[PDB]
Amino acid sequence: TPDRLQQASLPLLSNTNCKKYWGTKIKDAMICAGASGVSSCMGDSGGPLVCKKNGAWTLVGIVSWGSSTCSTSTPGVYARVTALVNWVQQTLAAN
Amino acid sequence: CGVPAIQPVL
Amino acid sequence: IVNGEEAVPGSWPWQVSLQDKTGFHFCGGSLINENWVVTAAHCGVTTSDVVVAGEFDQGSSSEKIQKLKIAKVFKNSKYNSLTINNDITLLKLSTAASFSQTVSAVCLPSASDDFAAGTTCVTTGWGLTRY
Ligand SMILES: *[B-](O)(O)[C@H](Cc1cccc2ccccc12)NC(C)=O
Repeated sequence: TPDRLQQASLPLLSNTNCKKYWGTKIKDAMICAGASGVSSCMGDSGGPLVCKKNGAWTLVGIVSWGSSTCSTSTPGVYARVTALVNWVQQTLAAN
Repeated sequence: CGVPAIQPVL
Repeated sequence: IVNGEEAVPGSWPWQVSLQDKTGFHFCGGSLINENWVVTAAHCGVTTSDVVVAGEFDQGSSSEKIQKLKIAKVFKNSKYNSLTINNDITLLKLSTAASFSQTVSAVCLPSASDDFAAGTTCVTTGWGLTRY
């Protein structure tokens, strides 16, 4: 793995368009990005996929899974935070 | 939140 | 990240590194406040692992980083390891992070937020650059 922190811009895809690559493995709590010449890879898991919204960086996805070879032409799969934020809120409130 | 003190350069 | 570029040091202040007791980086994570880190459930974090904040160059000895201990691991009960669905785990720090210019929180979206296909976003990390 690299010593210094890396970054990469990449486009979000629709789950329909993403299913063309992954078929039924693409679930509702997942969001795809990439297939643009860059790819998240082993060691990146758990990290952020952030999008700027109204001037602030917001957590849209969590690095989750993808191509076993980290192919830069296949979409990477991230946990869709929008589908999990209510659980995050409940957990923080109770603990 | 979401506004770094050191701006990212993309 | 394959085909990425080196970040401006300190420009992604919420990015943390999950390292085992051996000092080996195995996953990334994001600070959502001074006491909680969000990461992936498949990372398999235990309380013996450490959260490292404020780090840029993992090979450097002169960075003022914060090595934070983990009090608890909250694996989303809906996580399905067979399908990798609902892949999220929250980490409660036993020692709160000290926010500074290089350590701060990322925002969480509202459950109804819309992020359109074609939108360019950013992903960061210390994963493999070549596979
Ligand atoms: B993780 O544990 O570092 C890993 C990340 C991963 C692996 C291979 C391809 C990827 C593409 C896109 C996003 C993440 C990727 N996860 C797993 C399940 O090994």
